Amino acid sequence: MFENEILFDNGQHKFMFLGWEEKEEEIVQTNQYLILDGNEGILLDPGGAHVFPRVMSNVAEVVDLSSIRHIFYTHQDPDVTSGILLWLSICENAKIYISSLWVRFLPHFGIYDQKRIVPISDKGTKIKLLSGNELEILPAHFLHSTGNFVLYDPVAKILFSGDIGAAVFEKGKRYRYVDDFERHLPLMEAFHKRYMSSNAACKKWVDMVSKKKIDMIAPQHGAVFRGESVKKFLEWFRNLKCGVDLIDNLYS
Amino acid sequence: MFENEILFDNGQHKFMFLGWEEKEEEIVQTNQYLILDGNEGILLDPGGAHVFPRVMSNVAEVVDLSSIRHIFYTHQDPDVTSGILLWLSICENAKIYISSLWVRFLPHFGIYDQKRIVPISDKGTKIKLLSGNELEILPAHFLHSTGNFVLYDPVAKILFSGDIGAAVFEKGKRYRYVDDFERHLPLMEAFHKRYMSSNAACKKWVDMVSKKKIDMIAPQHGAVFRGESVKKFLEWFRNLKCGVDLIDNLYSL
Ligand SMILES: [Zn+2]
Ligand SMILES: [Zn+2]
Ligand SMILES: [Zn+2]
Ligand SMILES: [Zn+2]
Repeated sequence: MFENEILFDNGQHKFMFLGWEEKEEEIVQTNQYLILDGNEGILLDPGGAHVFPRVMSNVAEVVDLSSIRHIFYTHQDPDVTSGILLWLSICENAKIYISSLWVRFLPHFGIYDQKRIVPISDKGTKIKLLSGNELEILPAHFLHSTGNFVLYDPVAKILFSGDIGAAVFEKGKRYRYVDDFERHLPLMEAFHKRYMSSNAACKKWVDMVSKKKIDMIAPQHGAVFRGESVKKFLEWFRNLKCGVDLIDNLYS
Repeated sequence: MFENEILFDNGQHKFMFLGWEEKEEEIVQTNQYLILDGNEGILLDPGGAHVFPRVMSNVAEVVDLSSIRHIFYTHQDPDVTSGILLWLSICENAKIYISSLWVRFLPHFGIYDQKRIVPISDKGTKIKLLSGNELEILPAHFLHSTGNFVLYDPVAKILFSGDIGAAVFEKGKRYRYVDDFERHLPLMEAFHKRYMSSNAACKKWVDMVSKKKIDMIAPQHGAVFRGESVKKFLEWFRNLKCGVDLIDNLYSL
């Protein structure tokens, strides 16, 4: 498997889980997403330079690249942003949304028209689509990056969670969707305990995002949460001891 | 005139503050450092792709590029790592040291020989140099990056502090050294309160590095701390409320 897959479709609006490399390579596994709304496209963490040819081809078989009007970057990491020059070049109509904390860091990649970058203030923002639909950019700071956002699609009822919900797959055992949360949890525990900053940051985020109607959680790594695994993930994450909570394993 | 400057020199060992661009651009300002020990060089956060030509020429005017044996990356951010492919190609004998948290993230920049990367475990490590001198890689996690290190040079008594100690200069008002700490603090406060993760991490880090003899703190952004400003910085940082301490101000009520 691992072709482009449709997470949500109501005719006017689609949320797509883009395809994967067919064979495991020596690189951290990543997920990219495409939202289509009328005639305009939105890319979610379309990713690094090395995967760019593959992701670009996944996108191009679904939509003309000139119809990508918005590109959302959750944070600054290489698995998210390092293809930025390539995306700016091939998607001539795309605006890029990233935390204000990182807008002056992206020019380190190379030269581009910096007016195509929209800073996101800490408390979040909304992307206004031409059809009148909206995408909500919600704060998710320190999970893990100090400047970090998630994106909630209120039409699809899908939360794109970035690094939150990541899973590290066992060799040869990748899978796209979470059914049994308890058998999935072993793939998530180490990543979250080490990368996420503290229970205070996790609890704050869960309290905020739980106000939304979330049918699926789509992370930037690992497998997409469906069904009851959504609420079970939010419950587990809210109580997680992580990061500086466990500081005695990180210092001295 | 922001040319290469020597922070420490004892003949056998030098610690250099590489030069700056003459014209300011719309980009976060960065510092690069070069350690020379005998005939081998160590680069500290040599930086992104856009600044690579300038940093490379600053290094090449001081030492052979084939003498760079070690390149240290404090963390993953683009102002630190996005020149990795260029540095790997022009410093053919260099190994790259970075947190194990990022070792599998770096291949997203592009293809390179992954045997050239040395993972740094969370507790840190030492670079053993051919002379018998050492450089100490010390943990600095969550200040700001979750996988983040500083480097202490016990010969020079210089702490390369990464993003810790960063200052955001007012445009056209760059300067290389901290004289008056209380007059430098306005350039540092916003960055530290927002990017650094919590006082718990800051206090742990200050307690740890304060056991070392630190004459100068050299940050990856801003100005180098000398004299009493080093001590004032450490005490200020140890008590700083930052990051998730202020998380209720980063979310709407
Ligand atoms: Zn990340
Ligand atoms: Zn990621
Ligand atoms: Zn940084
Ligand atoms: Zn930096």
